[PDB]
Amino acid sequence: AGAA
Amino acid sequence: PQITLWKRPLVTIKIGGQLKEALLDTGADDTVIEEMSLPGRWKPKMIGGIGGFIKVRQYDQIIIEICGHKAIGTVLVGPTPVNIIGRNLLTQIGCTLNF
Amino acid sequence: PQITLWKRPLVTIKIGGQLKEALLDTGADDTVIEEMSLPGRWKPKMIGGIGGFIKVRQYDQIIIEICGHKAIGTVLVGPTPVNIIGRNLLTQIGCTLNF
Repeated sequence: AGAA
Repeated sequence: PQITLWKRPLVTIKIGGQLKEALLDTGADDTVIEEMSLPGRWKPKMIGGIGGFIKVRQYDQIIIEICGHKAIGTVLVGPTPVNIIGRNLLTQIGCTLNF
Repeated sequence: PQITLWKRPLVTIKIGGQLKEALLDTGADDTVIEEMSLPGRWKPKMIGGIGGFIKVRQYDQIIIEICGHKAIGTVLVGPTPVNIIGRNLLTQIGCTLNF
């Protein structure tokens, strides 16, 4: 989702 | 393919001669894959906090295949709870959002 | 439109009469928008973290326009640093991943  | 978003966009990816399920994540800049053996050199990064939590190997130049589309790029390889394909590899397979 | 992923998929949304930038996030289940006024009743909810991290307000049936495409659904309103359009809304605008 954000994840990076 | 064309993938709807009713469900999590989980696809089969091939990496290290193995098939893994992974989330096509337009919200991720980068790519994190479950711990597995990949050949050769990698560098330690930590990820999971604002700063970092989980020990992952940064492997550059990893070939991944997604539904017949080969991509090469940087993959973070460790105990992530979910395999996540982020934009760094999504762009390599020509993946776009469409509406 | 067709959004390529060389950059983050930030688009203009219209919600509560207001124009905002929001991330089209296939890794997100739901949609969280920064602190703002909406006309509904809402329900308190906790999101993020391991069982809830931030208090948000769940507004059902919210009309939002994402690049000129109207959709209605549940929007969570809270202290998010990034407006996130999740799959609950991406599906409403008929958004697919394609490669």
